[PDB]
Amino acid sequence: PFQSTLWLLVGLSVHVVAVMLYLLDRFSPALTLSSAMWFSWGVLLNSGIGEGAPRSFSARILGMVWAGFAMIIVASYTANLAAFLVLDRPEERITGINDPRLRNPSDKFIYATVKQSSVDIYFRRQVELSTM
Amino acid sequence: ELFFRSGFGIGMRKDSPWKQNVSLSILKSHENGFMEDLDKTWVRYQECDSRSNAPATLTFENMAGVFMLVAGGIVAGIFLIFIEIAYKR
Amino acid sequence: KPTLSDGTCKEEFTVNGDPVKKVICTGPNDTSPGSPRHTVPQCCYGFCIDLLIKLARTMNFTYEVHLVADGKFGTQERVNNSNKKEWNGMMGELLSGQADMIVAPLTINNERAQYIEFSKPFKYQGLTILVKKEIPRSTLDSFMQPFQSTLWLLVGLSVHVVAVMLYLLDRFSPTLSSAMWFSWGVLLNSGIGEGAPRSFSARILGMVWAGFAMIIVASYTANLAAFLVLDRPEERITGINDPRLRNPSDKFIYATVKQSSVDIYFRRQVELSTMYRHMEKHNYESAAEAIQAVRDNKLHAFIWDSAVLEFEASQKCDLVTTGELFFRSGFGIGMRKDSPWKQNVSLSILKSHENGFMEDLDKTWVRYQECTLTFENMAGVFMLVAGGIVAGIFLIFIEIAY
Amino acid sequence: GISVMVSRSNGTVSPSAFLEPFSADVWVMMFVMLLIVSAVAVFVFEYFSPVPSFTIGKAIWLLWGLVFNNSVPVQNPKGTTSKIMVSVWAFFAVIFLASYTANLAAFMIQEEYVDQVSGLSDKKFQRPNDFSPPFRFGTVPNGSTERNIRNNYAEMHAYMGKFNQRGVDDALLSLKTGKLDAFIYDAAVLNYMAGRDEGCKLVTIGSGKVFASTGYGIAIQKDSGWKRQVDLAILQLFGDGEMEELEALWLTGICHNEKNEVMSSQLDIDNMAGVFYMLGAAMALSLITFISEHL
Amino acid sequence: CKGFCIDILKRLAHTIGFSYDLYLVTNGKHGKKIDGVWNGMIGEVFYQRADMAIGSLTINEERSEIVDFSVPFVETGISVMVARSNGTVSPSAFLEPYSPAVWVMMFVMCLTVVAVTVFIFEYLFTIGKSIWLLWALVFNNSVPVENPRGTTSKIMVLVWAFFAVIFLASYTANLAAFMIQEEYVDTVSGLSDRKFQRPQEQYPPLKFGTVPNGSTEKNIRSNYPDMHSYMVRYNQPRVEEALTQLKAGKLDAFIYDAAVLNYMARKDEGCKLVTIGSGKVFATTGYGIALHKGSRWKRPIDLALLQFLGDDEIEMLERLWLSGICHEVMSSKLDIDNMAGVFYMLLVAMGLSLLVFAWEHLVYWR
Ligand SMILES: *[C@@H]1O[C@H](CO)[C@@H](O[C@@H]2O[C@H](CO)[C@@H](O)[C@H](O)[C@H]2NC(C)=O)[C@H](O)[C@H]1NC(C)=O
Ligand SMILES: *[C@@H]1O[C@H](CO)[C@@H](O)[C@H](O)[C@H]1NC(C)=O
Ligand SMILES: *[C@@H]1O[C@H](CO)[C@@H](O)[C@H](O)[C@H]1NC(C)=O
Ligand SMILES: *[C@@H]1O[C@H](CO)[C@@H](O)[C@H](O)[C@H]1NC(C)=O
Ligand SMILES: *[C@@H]1O[C@H](CO)[C@@H](O)[C@H](O)[C@H]1NC(C)=O
Ligand SMILES: N[C@@H](CCC(=O)O)C(=O)O
Ligand SMILES: N[C@@H](CCC(=O)O)C(=O)O
Repeated sequence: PFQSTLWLLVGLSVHVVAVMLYLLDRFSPALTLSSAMWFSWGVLLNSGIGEGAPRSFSARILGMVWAGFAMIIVASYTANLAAFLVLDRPEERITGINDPRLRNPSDKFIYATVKQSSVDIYFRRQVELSTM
Repeated sequence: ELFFRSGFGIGMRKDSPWKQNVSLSILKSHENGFMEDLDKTWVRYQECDSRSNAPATLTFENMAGVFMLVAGGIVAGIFLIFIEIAYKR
Repeated sequence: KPTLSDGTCKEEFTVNGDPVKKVICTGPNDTSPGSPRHTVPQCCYGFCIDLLIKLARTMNFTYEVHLVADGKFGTQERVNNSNKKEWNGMMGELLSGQADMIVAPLTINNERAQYIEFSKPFKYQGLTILVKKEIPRSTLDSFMQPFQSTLWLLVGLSVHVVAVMLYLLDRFSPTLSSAMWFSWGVLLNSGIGEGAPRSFSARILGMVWAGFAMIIVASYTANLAAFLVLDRPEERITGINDPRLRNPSDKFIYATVKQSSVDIYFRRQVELSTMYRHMEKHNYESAAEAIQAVRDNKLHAFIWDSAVLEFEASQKCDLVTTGELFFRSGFGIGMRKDSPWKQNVSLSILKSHENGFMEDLDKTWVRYQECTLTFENMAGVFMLVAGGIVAGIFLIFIEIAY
Repeated sequence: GISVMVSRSNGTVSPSAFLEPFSADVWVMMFVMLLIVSAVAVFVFEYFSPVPSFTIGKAIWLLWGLVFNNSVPVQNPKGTTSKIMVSVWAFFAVIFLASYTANLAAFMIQEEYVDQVSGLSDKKFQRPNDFSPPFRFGTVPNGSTERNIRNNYAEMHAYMGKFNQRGVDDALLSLKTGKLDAFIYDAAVLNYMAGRDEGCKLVTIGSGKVFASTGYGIAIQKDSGWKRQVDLAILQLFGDGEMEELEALWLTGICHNEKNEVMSSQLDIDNMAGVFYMLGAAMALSLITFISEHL
Repeated sequence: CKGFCIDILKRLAHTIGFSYDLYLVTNGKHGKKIDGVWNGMIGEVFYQRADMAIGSLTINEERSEIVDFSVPFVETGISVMVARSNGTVSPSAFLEPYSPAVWVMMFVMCLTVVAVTVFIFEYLFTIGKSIWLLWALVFNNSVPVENPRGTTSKIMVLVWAFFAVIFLASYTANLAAFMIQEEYVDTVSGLSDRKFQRPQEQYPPLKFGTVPNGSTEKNIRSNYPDMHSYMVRYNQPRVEEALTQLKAGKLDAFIYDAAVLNYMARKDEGCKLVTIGSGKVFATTGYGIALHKGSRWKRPIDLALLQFLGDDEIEMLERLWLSGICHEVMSSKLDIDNMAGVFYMLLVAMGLSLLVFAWEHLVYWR
């Protein structure tokens, strides 16, 4: 459903968002660097591991928008997978005797019948179909 | 779609004494269910289905990477154990 | 448009900033609709007038524009005495000496080509049908479409019955508040409550109960994601040869404009005699009256020029066009057979086609206007929040008193 | 021939519509994979690492609560290598659940409906006095389609006496009202009425099925001299293709009753019956284990 | 010899009455000026070596000054045909399947409820711990959150929990409906695009060309001299030979008359060739039959051609000859470009966070 270049960017974006969560909270008037990493993965993968949470108000608002980016990416995944299962249908078939490929035949298309039968008589008395 | 509709028929020579009773046995056989019974035994036994839209069910062969992912990670943590204890040692 | 009290037309400007060009039109105020009327100067401007000023500068002549008296396009009618046939309308004034040229949309026909000489068409077009859009969108007023009222009657009963059992098995094994909060937590997926199935019997029922909640949500999404796609209340006429047109059903009323070229087209063919006589008693007098009838649902179809019906569709935005073009004949400037301007007019139209001049007249006067869930279809999901607040407040007073 | 008309409004929902996605393998063989990871984590990953007690019972509960969306209280283990294994399993739950929803939407876009009857030999027609409030059907008397039934199915001809319309136009009205459920008539007219009905609310049983194939004809006087010349004229029109044009001019309809794509559906108790009975097995599954838990 | 034009010729001779003898011309094609003489179906009529020149002839101004044409019976202009590209969707579909009013009203409900659930906790929990909880249920419970300890405060979040499921479940349903049926986004406009007028000002040099010695080249030379000099290096001697260049990936656009490109775009295997504009035509000039400038047959022919259009005889000839198959949506992977819309949502939040960080830091100093 997702191109291989997009998946590597999602994984790389987890570390970049998580790395400055520790910086943002610590400098402003405490969560360890390793404790912040479990927070980002837990939100994206919906797992229930870890307990570290942001403390600073500025740190909250970043770890709060990230929880909206996690739902969109999952929701878009299941909507596209519903497009590789219902949209696999081409359309190319012969439609009756009025199909253009029969009125004006080409050398690449070959059609025939059984010699000395009723279909031969049908194709003789009609002068419009004198080309096939 | 059908573009020349003309049925079958038993062919007989002109001035044939049987030309009337042959054409009256066929009409009766239609209304007695006899010719809707020969169709059942000789022409209408289904053997292979058709394509009603595109219904797809998922089997094990369809899901290989998903199940091998967890099976491919159960051994990844074993190597992690031999280095996690190395931190204390 | 009417002129000002002083006498001159209002000065308007285009979006870019180029002033429009207007002339003085001297026509009847109301084309005498049952009452006599005089002629009053007016203001004229549009596609064809903008084209007329281009020919005057190129071919170096002078003009004066006056509207048609009766207001029709042109057809051949028989005089009551004998079978003397004479034209009427804009086509009958050219032959009578009251006009030297016709700069207006005139379909190039065969009946009128025997009496006047047209020019190379300055716009290629065809005929098409106009209908009125119906059922603007799916209602979806109630969010309970996938699950009828019977489902919610016992789904809410299921959480209570499974809750009381969860209090039974664990208690009598080697309370109500703990069991009730846990049962509702799984169904709505809310991280509340601390009650856990310590006993073995309470675990096996809880694990199965978690499966039930996931199935209900999954079915809800699939139904809503499939009902939207399979939504097609087909009502299109699909142009001509539709069974509802060739064989009228006495409830489908369709007509066109009197005189014009559609009447000529339908009368010549003998296989269309069964449908021409139906609309012969419903034909209107002007295109503007037929458009208004469609909006008011007094008419169901309208057969007219594609170049005009495809401009009202993008402006009204309430009625849409449907079908396929079935009569290809462009417009043309009409002149008498003895006029000496025929060749120069036709040579001054081919040049404007290839100079890009007739693309400015299309961008300026034709192609400029183009008219989810939203607030509607989910008003029901909003009142429950307010209803929950109002209902909860009353119980809080009892809670305080308790 | 002979055909049967119905209302198409009731239809027939498809029960057990939730177990079609996946199969009996991916469901059953997922449990053993669940039991392997849980057993390995508790006895190896957690036991032989530093950093009250994390038994198997709480571990299986945790891994069971992630496949069915995180909804139940759980307890998380300690140690670095234990959380890595749990996190990976959470990435398997997202893929498993997301594909289930997407696949289910595919089956409910391309669903198929079945008729309530199969033909003129169904038990509803042959023996109507053994069911729920009886089936309603009837036909216009004084015709060929009533003479054929009166000779072959005389048992149900007596029951058809009460329901006897007096016109094809009137009978189509009672179908939309509810006064009768089936209409038995000739197949050359019922096909036209169904194809020239707004809203597509009338369909023919069997998608254009006949039961006594006898065409039309001209009733010349017996032993006439014009019969041979008329027959050769009719057979000439078929060769020139002048019969299909007449059908296109007169016998053309607009409703696409041939297409079986049902315009959406609403889930009801009968439609959503398997899910509740899935819980039905668990009603007594724990109760049976209640008695055996004492010993 | 047979075809669409020949069937017109037979009817005219039948309905009017005269005898003809067709013969192919060998000097040139369609007519051209070599500064003094004309070669082709125009020069023969000009030099009185014939009477009419039926076929595929375009009405022009330069030609109509020496010969007189007739009423056009087939429309024709200029169009551009390019290979079909990958299915392109709107990147803004991450937030599109909703309304601004829905999200404008989204936070007005929360702001009232967070105050109610906190104020009611006073009777028997900061505001910061209330927004962190009620908002979290909307995007599924995946973040640690504080919980109340009142037998009625738990009731209010149950109502909010019910609304959370409806919003999320409906959002993933509309997205599927939008990604199942849609329309392809076009790539280039007509001859007025920037890639044609000044092609040497972009890093990728667009490749286009046309068959010389015609009317669709005299149009370009006398209107866009800058484009004409660039097309000299890219020329093709036949229509079918030029089509293989698009198949082989050499060229990028082919400029030719509309009446032929449309036929080639329909009669195709797989239908991977499309015309820019979904049937866009520039410099609309139909076909016609050349005459002798005094041929005296002009009036009977014009009244004969206009009679066919009164009936539907010309329409039948179009269905018999000019008709093809595969006159749609594509299952395309998301890729970065289509999903780039939602990544900008996070970029603003990262920038916004720093400004709030500076606000708290500076006010604490004073
Ligand atoms: C149509 O155009 C032609 C050519 O532009 C006009 O013919 C010229 O008229 C001028 C007027 O004095 C003469 O000096 C030229 O000798 C004419 N011939 C040419 C080749 O230029 C013609 O007059 C125009 N038609 C009308 C009705 O004015
Ligand atoms: C056909 O049937 C009639 C009466 O049953 C009989 O008289 C006649 O002989 C039959 N035809 C032949 C060819 O036997
Ligand atoms: C155009 O008309 C003017 C107005 O009378 C007159 O000088 C002459 O006919 C033309 N002028 C030219 C051709 O310069
Ligand atoms: C059918 O025949 C009966 C008896 O002859 C008669 O009373 C009735 O009017 C006829 N028509 C219908 C429609 O029942
Ligand atoms: C175009 O005309 C020139 C004139 O000399 C000729 O050399 C060239 O081959 C022609 N190209 C064609 C017919 O494609
Ligand atoms: N098709 C039938 C109509 C009468 C009936 O069905 O009863 C007939 O002509 O005999
Ligand atoms: N077929 C058109 C166009 C030819 C071309 O584009 O070269 C003509 O005869 O002029």
